Amino acid sequence: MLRIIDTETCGLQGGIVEIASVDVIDGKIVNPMSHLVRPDRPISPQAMAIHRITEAMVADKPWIEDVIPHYYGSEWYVAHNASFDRRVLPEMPGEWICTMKLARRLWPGIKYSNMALYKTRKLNVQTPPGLHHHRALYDCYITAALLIDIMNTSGWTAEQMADITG
Amino acid sequence: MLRIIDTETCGLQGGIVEIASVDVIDGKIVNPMSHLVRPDRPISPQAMAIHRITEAMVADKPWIEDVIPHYYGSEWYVAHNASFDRRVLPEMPGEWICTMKLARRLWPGIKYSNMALYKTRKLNVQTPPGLHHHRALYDCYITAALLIDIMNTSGWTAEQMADITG
DNA sequence: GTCATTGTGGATCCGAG
DNA sequence: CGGATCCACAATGACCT
Ligand code: NA
Ligand code: NA
Ligand code: NA
Ligand code: NA
Repeated sequence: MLRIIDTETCGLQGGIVEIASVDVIDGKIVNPMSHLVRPDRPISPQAMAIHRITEAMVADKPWIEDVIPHYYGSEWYVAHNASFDRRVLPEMPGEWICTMKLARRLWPGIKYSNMALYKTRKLNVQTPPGLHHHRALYDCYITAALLIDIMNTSGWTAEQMADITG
Repeated sequence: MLRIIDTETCGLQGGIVEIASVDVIDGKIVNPMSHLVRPDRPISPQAMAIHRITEAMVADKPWIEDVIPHYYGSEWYVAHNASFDRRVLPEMPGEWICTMKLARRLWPGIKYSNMALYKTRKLNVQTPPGLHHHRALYDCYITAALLIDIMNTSGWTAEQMADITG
């Protein structure tokens, strides 16, 4: 089981306004989870233009510390550019896999943003209702679909993928 | 017809103690020739350990200029590291070909001494008894074998081989 | 001195919100 | 920011006796 994680933030230095995950088990996506989160700092307008989470949407929400333990319980955490989520999140109990590194290694010279990959790989995942690109749970479904594609294409195991991730 | 030339010397600066040649015609080695030569300087102990030619062996022999015209009569002069032989010999009336440059171009990262190439390429020619490796005529057979093998592998013409050489 | 191989500083572009 | 990826180069060595 691989747990795909995504985090929307106040900006590139961090502060968490949303987190979400799905699990990939036997080529299927299951066990969706998301929380809006009260950040440790103001949301920047540049970040707010991307994820469209306003201060009022998160004003009364739990802190990241309060919410992060619900995401414990996996050996493998997967993120698109996992470097980023690993930095901005509290320490996680597992090992990280980066689908960005994987994509670049599997298709040399491919464009390697999350949505560019999804578009070029012609993926089709059923996304959850009432969300959009750059809402955490939505992007989890994109990245999970990407990870499933990577695994079928390559035949890489969780271990090989962690090794490639470095 | 290509003429393989080898020289034994007093050391890396020159001084000629032996010269030898064979011709390669239609993939056959013919017309062996060799002269012991009186050098224009002392034979270094380092050189003597390689070729085993002594002062007493060369004391009454002709100078290199006396002997060198016997090796006229070819359009092509082949040597392994031809730069060396060209530097230490008087001027020759043809174009030079280096089997060492050719081998490195053909088989990069291979060890590229005369006898390493001969071994790695699994070559076998009739060699002349009475001599040993590092006598001039002996090493001529080794180099001629290498040349023939370079020619079959590569399909390069004499002119092309001379162009690669410089 | 040539040349395949090894190494490096630097410039540049990239992902993540 | 934390990385890749080229790129313009220098250094290494073998090679020849
Ligand atoms: Na993300
Ligand atoms: Na996202
Ligand atoms: Na020689
Ligand atoms: Na020799």
